[PDB]
Amino acid sequence: MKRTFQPNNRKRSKVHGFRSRMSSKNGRLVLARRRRKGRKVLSA
Amino acid sequence: AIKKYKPTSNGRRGMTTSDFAEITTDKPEKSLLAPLHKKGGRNNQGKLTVRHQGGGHKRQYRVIDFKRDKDGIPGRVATVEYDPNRSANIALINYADGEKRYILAPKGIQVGTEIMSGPEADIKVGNALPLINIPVGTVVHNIELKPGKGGQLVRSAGTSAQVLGKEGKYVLVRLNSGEVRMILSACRASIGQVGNEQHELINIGKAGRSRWKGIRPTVRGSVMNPNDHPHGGGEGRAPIGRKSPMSPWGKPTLGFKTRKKKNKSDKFIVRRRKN
RNA sequence: UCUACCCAUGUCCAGGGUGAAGUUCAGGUAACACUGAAUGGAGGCCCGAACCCACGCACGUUGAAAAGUGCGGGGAUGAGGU
RNA sequence: AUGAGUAGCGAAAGAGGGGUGAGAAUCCCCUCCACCGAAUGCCUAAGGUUUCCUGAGGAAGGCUCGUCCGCUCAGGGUUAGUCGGGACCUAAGCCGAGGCCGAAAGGCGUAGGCGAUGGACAACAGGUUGAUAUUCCUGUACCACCUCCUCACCAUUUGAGCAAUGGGGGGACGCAGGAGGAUAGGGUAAGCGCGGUAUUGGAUAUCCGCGUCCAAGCAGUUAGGCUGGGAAAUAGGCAAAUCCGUUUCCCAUAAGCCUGAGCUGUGAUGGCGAGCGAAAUAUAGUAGCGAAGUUCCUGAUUCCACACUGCCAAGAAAAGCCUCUAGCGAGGUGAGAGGUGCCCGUACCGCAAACCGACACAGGUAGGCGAGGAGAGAAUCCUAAGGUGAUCGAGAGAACUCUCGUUAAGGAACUCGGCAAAAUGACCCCGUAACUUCGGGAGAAGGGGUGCUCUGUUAGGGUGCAAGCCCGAGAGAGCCGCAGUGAAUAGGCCCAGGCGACUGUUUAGCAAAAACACAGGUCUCUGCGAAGCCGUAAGGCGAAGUAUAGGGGCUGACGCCUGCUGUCGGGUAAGUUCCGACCCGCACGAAAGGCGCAACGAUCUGGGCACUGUCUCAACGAGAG
Repeated sequence: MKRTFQPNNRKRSKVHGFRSRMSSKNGRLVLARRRRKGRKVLSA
Repeated sequence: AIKKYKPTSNGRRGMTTSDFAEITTDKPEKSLLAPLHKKGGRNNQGKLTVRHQGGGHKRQYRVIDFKRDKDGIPGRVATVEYDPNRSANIALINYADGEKRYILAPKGIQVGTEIMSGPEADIKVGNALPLINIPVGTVVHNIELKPGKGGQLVRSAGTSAQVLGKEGKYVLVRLNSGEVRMILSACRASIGQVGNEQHELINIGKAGRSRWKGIRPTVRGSVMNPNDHPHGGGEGRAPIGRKSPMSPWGKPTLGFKTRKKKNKSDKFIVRRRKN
């Protein structure tokens, strides 16, 4: 009975990381939106 | 050169195979092998464009010479081997200097025979002669573009063509299919027919063997529902929209021509067989 | 990061079997037949654990569990599992 | 608030004597008893993050209690030239200077890089703390670099060194099968230490325990492979080449070459070892002391080693580490002394109460070891080394529900339907039908014997001077139970018909069937270098394919053929299933019929034998609520 979440640090950083989000313009838009609201944790 | 298996068990029942009674070796030349990976029928975008293609055994590519450029220097046949990426068999020629190349094996070649490519080369068989030979003779491996590109037509097991008349800078030649075309006389070809003519008569036997060669199952377009294929998708009623299945991409495919008009190549064709 | 298909690179499958074949060696027939031996023994073969499925019944159903357990069942060198 | 002091308290064996304490069914110690053992044992991934060690605690959390804890508060604990990763190499894929397309944003791509799940690569034995150890300590080693100051032979094109840019090799590679060799491991006979027994009897063929050892550096070895060497000459390998190919001779026909599991000495006057067991250390047990340490049988799922043989599906990638050629351009070999020869991880749990499931949840989680008896076996039952007592209890033995054990006489009379349960099942011997596509059907169907003693260390073999093991057949005799595979694990068979070969979907979680798809084959139609397909294009797939690729309909396979509602009978004491005749039609240049052989078919429909608590019709007993 496999559940849907299986942890892995490499995949997490490669998909949702900061250095990944800073590649397209849409990722930079996401970062700007997070900064405007005031979140403590930007990206992952 | 065909071996029939005993009906020991279902699956092996009816399976016919070759005897490979022409291959005199079992190892390739480590200097003419090159890597080759599978593709699954996927584009540079990563999407499926060609269906029923994926899987199989691994394979290494052997570099073949379809240009027969070495002219004058003689060479001798050394071995006839097996190539997994083609229908015919290949031959290793040891040139006088010591170059070593692979050539499409002509029908009836044997170790020892000394080959010769060039405008002054003799007829015999395997000899690559430019388009200046007799107005008859089984010819194979022909270059459409002026010499330099390499043979493109008549290159598979059992295939054979014939030279007819010569029209100024062109040569009338009948193609395997049955069509006749004018080929720039500047081009070159070889002499003889491609071998292993028993390739057209082998029963695969079981689904497994087909999968080993890289072919995936095919689902009838009729059974798939109308979203995926034009017409189909029934459970308990008489055929739903069926009896006119059409191609899966919404285009006619029965007695429908495809040769594009304004071909700009309708000046060199003369007869019409399979267009 | 679940699941569908594809690409590159690794790994797993206790034991047993009437016994298939091609093939070869001898007797044997002009040779096919027919005897022995080897061939072991290839095969989407057979019985069967690990492993993978999910066919029947019963229980559970404000459950131990938002899809399970118990007892039987199918595949098990391959169009295999991971 | 009500329901209500009601339902539940989440698989499992404990009992007593001490202890401590304000307080003990639940915490510590002891002794008996019980459970797992191809794991509930050990080592170690991913993931977790301090959960690890010691001293205090009794607010909250532990489905009860608690003096206890993976909980709370304070202190501590992780040591590398050799282990894993980086100052090494590349795969799929990704990024991409110039560049090509595109209203913009952007898409693609060359040179060049990044990227292990793979390739290269120098260390082993023993000891120690409350918490780390190929890292600390003690012994013996190896690898790359330098000459601080050295030392001995040996210095300039009188060539030392030199690689690519060349070439070899790797990296070199698939699947299956069966010999051989050798070890890891498992059990005897000498030997060494203990004991001579209060229940009848044992000084004895009596009982208990023990019986070794590294890497290196020495020597010599099974086996394996070569394609055999030697001399000349070169239209090839961007220049070069003595290197590699190629050719011509000469001799072979045994030399030579290169790889090796393992064994014998030396590492070792070393260190391990049954058991003796100091003080008091804090009375532990350590300090400390320490005997013999051999021969014989049986051995791989490990190593030689993808080494050998066969097969077609043709098999591995790739590059570097390595040798060797020349283009380039002076010191090399062996000792002594060094650099200390950098960075990151190192605690603890990893079949689980520390990970994923909202929980201290009967679920899920790559890999390496994985003993004995009986046994073909990693099956089954009982046990080694080792681990555990699984966190609510007392007592009564009502109805009822669930999980189990028996049952008089009948057996399918039950029911939509033998659903469910019962019966068979292990070896060895004899025998084995119609029908076939000749392989099958076939463990068809059906009958017989197994325990224990003596001839008997049987004949023989292997095993090996022998001894010690087996496969030990095969016999004879003779004893005794109701019972001989005495427990646990292991096919119920037999007749007639439709539909479809092994496989996949199931409709992950109401359908796994004739459902349904697939499939080897058949047929038709388009493509001569392409047709198709994806994109606005650029760019690709087809394909480093050349009558091979698309698309359609068919489809076991293989055949033949060939296109390509009666009513009656016959079954049951009382009949759908099948008949042979009635057909009513035929539709069918394909399309039908007639073709079950096999299926390993969890398929649908009829009928027999055995067996039974399914029932006539219920009765006791065991455990949980």
